[PDB]
Amino acid sequence: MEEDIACVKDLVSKYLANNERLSRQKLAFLVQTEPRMLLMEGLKLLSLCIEVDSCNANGCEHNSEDKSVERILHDHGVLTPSLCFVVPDGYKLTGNVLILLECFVRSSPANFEQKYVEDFKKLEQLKEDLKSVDINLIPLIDGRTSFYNEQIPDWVNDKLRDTLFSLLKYAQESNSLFEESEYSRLCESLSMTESLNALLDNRSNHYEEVIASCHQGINNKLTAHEVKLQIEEEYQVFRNRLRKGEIEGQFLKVEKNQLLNEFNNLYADKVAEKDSVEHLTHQFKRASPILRFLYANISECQMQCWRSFLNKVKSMRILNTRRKLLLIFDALILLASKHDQVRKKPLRGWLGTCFVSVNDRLVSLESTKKDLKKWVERRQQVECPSKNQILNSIFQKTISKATTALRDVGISVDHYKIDMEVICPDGYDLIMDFDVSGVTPTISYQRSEEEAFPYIMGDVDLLKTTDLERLSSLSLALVNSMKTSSTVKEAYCQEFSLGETEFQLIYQKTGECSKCYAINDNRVGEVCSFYADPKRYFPAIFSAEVLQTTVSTMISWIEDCNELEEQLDKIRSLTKMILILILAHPSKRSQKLLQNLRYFIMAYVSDYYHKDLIDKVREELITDVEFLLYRLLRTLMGLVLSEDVKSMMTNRFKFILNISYMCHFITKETPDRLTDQIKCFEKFLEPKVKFGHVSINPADTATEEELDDMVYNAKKFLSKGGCTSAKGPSYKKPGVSKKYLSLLTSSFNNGSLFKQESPQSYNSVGPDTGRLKFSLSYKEQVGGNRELYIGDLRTKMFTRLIEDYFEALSSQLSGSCLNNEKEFENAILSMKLNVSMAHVSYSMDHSKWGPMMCPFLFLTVLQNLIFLSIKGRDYLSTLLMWHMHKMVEIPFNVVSAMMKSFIKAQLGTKQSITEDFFYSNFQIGVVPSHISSILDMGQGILHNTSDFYALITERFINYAISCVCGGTIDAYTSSDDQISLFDQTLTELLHRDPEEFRALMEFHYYMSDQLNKFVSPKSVIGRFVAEFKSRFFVWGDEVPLLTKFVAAALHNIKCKEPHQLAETIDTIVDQSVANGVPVHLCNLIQIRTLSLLQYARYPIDPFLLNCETDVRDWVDGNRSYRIMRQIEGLIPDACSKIRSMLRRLYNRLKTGQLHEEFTTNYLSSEHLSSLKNLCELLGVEPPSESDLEYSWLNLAAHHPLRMVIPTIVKTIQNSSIASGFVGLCRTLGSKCVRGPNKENLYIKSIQSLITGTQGIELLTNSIGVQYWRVPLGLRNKSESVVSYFRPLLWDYMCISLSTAIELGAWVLGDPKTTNPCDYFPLKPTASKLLEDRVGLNHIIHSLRRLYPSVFEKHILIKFLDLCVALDVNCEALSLVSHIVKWKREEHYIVLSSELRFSHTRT
Amino acid sequence: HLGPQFCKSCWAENKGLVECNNHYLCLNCLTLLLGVSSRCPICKMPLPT
RNA sequence: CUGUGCG
Ligand SMILES: [Mn+2]
Ligand SMILES: [Zn+2]
Ligand SMILES: [Zn+2]
Repeated sequence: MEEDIACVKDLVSKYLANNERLSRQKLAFLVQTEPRMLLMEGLKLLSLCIEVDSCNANGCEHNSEDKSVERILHDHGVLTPSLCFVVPDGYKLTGNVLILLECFVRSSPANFEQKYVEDFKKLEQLKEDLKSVDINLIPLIDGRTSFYNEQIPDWVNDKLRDTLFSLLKYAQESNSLFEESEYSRLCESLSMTESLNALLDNRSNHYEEVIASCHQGINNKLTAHEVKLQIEEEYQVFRNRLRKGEIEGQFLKVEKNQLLNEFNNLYADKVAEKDSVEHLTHQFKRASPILRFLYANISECQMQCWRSFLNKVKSMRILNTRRKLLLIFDALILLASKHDQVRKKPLRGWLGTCFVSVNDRLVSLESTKKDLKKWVERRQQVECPSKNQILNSIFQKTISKATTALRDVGISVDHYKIDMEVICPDGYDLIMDFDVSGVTPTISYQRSEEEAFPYIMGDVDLLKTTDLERLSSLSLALVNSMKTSSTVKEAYCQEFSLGETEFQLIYQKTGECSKCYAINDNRVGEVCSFYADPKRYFPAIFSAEVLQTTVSTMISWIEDCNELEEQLDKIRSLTKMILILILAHPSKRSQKLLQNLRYFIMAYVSDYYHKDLIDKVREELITDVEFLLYRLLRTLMGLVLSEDVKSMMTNRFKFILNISYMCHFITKETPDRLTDQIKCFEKFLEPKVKFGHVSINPADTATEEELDDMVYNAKKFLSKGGCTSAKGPSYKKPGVSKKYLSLLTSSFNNGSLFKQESPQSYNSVGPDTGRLKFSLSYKEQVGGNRELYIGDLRTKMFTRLIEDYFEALSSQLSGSCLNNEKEFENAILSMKLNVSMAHVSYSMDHSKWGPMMCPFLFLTVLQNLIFLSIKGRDYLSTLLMWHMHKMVEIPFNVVSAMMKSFIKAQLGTKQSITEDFFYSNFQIGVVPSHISSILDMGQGILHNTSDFYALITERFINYAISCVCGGTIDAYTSSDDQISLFDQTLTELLHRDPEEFRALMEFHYYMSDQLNKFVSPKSVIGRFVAEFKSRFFVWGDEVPLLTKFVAAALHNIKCKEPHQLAETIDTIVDQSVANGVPVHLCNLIQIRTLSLLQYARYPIDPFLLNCETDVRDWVDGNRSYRIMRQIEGLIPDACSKIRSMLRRLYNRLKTGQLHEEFTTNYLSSEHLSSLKNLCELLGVEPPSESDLEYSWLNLAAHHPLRMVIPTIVKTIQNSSIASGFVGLCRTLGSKCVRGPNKENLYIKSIQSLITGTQGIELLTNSIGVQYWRVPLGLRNKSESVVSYFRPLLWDYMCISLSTAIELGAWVLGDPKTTNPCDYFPLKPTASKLLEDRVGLNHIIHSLRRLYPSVFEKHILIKFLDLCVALDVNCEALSLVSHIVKWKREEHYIVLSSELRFSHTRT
Repeated sequence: HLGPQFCKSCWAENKGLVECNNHYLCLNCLTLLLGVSSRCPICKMPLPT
């Protein structure tokens, strides 16, 4: 028995590291003889090794005396009140800065994350407690997934673990101590652990009761003939009660005249009648302040240089006199303005008794003069300076300090063109004699009628881009207002020079919240005033041409109509008015109205629509501008969809569908988060209060009354009285009938449809730790926000088990396409085939798929299936049972707003349902904190099981329709929306018997309602157009949906590294070109992105974006190919030679002499030499000295930009939009580039160091590609700024070679350059060498074979070694990113005319 | 038999239809589309007359 | 302990 003890003592005596505290614990360990205490002391030794390793790795003092936070605060003399008692692992004191360390080890990921989040929570609580006593603390957590350390070797530690396990083979320790619970916990902590059925199953009678509830009344073992008989008799009864009138019909035949007359009569009580386009243009150009500003007919710089210079040195805090420093800055800017105005220049940064000082704030001249006089007087009270020498001296002092602060960072102050002569000896007098006497700037909240406007409201024709230009300037002014710091007139001000004038957007409030802006002008004072939200005016910031071009394309779609030619100009005016209205007034209601327009036009070109379609399309409009948008939409539909058009309905339908998808131009964010959160809670709760199960405070240890209510509601959910009842079916009511559920399960069974933290025990409610507590959040969408049920890691694993089970079940079938791309492509092909043959297509959406579904419904449909080949299914059943008894945390903001409203109502009005709920709960004392209910399928947490249920139910419903009529119905679902493709028989039935067809569709609706499949009013039964997964098909072709992609491109601008931003925009533009968007509009989108980057003063590189593409580089070209085309356009001479040598190399590599084995080594030497070496090895003429010095400024040469070593080893490790642009402009303006000495500097310093060289030239091609030609004489000579430069020909060769390896050898060929309604669905023809199975393919083997150290740190023959070699050393792009980070695009639907204007190459 | 028997520009006409190179049009549509150009706005080829 | 960048 003691043999293993003695041997392991020998091993831990020989292999242990030499330490002094470890020796003390050792001498305390070797003296004991009891085996249990040996186990305890061994685990203590391991824990102490872990602790001291963490402490010496983090540089903190080890806390071995179990000293809590109060002890550390008392040993230093800081008296604190009763706070939380927390004992950390280590503490580090540096003045008022404490560093706290807590370490732990966990084997399971769920327990690891549980301990991580509880440690995070307690650390934040301790931080909040320590800020109340004014002590700064920083958290640190050390969670170790393994038991390794740096004192005992690995294999001897494993032997120690094995001998401890072998000493647990005995039973004396088991009956002496270590009770079953603690023994199991210890054995699991020592073990190395998809179902985990080794749980203490103590499911009470409640499980069996709920299971019996899923069985009683349901047969699930009927015959394939008996089910058909029941379905036929039920259809007979339903059709009888429908022809009588006892069952209301839901589907109306589409009358285009009546549909338009119903749409025009929308908001009849608030909109007068039909309006002409002329009256609309009249009321539009003067509708709202932002729209009055547009169409208004409104007709060096020493002050600006000084203002910029002082704005640069205001953040470095050159003096601890914030107010006095601001005063000195105002005085300097006044001096600069006077020196500017005396020479020749007019007032530029002036507005009248108010000037734009540093920190973009308006400062009044009178207050400035008064404060400066007071300051200089007080300084003269102490003592001679004649009231002017003191000011001159203090100005010299501050300017010297600022120049020294700009010198050590390398700004080279002479870069600002300061011209420091404004500091005159008579500075104080020159300031005191300053008198402008201009117009007073104000804001004027709650302004008056348009007649109080300074300029002429409305002169700009809606054919020029001047309105879009003004909108862009104003939007950029708002987004720049978003970034004011507001330290300490008080109003701040941004400036946007439009034409011959410089307007100023004034605002007093700071931050990205919705505030009140005032557009002012120096010549007329305040021009406009409007309460706007700045974080919503992004998508028009620089898209002055993008929007004009998308409007032009949408108009050219219907231009050759020969019946709109008399109204084409009016249609163009209406389109541009709608666009400028949704861009100058981004409101959620306008977005919802445009989505409802989408649904309306989808139901307009069909045969049958839902009777409640117009009820869903009509959404409440406020602000009198959304009514203007509705009137514009009504007029546009009256012109495009007039009675007398009847020509190219496809083009007009596509045009109006894009007019509807214009809603994406409005940002998908929330206007105010509290109201939309309350709305999401309403959407989540109202079905529950309408059903009758709203049990609050679930009381995790479930009470008998709660379970009784749960099973009663489970039995109520299965009643769903069908058409055989007295009153009839109650549509849109949550619940599934026993009859139809039994029919579904029976037809599926026979071959007719398919033919201290770990949980120890678990019951019918939860695993003894939590009944799946979820948190309710809202997800930003364009029309209306979606729900999100976010759960902890354990609930995540349980839902993942359920979803994997049901995803396997669905994959065993072949109907559903939600996470199966092959099935989605088959669905798209079948949809094209069914639409091209003009077969009836039923585009169904299911209203309230989340709130009305039920985990109990899935449990019941599971308990009744057989699944002929019990463990595995019992675990799935108890998981769904847990999902039934699920808690959802009401958001604290929602409950806080409800409590505030309750207080306001009890102290101080047709309250809503949720309001009455909260009030009735508050009046009895209970606060609603969690809402346990049965009628809630999580929006996403049960996506796979919901998809499987939708699949089997739609299969059963189509089988029923086919057995009762005689026509097959293909179905393809996405768990929320589906499409049913009817065969020739049902189409001929509609053509010959519309009443029987509408009766069949009413039976389909009623049968879907007999399950939890309420068919939404957005559903459309049309034999021409078909919608599925936001894919619209007209006649076998596809709707481009141009505006959707254009808005997605103008919106997605993140605050990440600029090259990643460029990659993202390039992928979006690739999708845009793929679906419908022409090449010119995408070139303009890329130019807009480059302009966004140029505004951040970023040195645009050739490896950013190609804005001269010709629809040849998107269809069959990677991003590397587009950048190569750009570089070819840059240097048309050297790139020719490089392409020649690369063609010869590819020829000699693919089918020639072995070169790949040593090319990997050749790509690691100096590029300048290797170029000529390769050209001589191949015999081709090498590039000349002039055509080889071309280089590009790579800011991320030594280290990447710190947007607050190769990069490929980092991409495999896997706020708002306007705030993203603000952060991008702030980071690219601050110290973002890193140096070789691990020091940060500004980009301005790098431009200065470049200008501090006589070699570089800075020659841009046409749009600022900004490629340099630094000579070879100074190339990396004495560690100059040239280290940031990277040779351009070397990178071009790398990119061209990698592209040749990717997509054919035609790329090396010399480029021989050679009605907007035709498309060509072609494919990306490319014999790729990067098979799509490359997720973790042999690339990792090559990484480990060439970079072993890089394979160890930050990590964890085939023609692929070159692909990994051409990016680890040739740091230009990733060159492998569309296979592991992005995804490739196929089936390019591009314009055929733009294919003939393309370039070609051998 | 080339696809369905409808006026590709109307979506409504099913009687008295003329045949294009690969689909059908209506008489009203044929007289209305011949006023802009001879090329078919659908299949991009001259319309028969 | 922050950006001054649209004619
Ligand atoms: Mn759909
Ligand atoms: Zn026609
Ligand atoms: Zn044709």
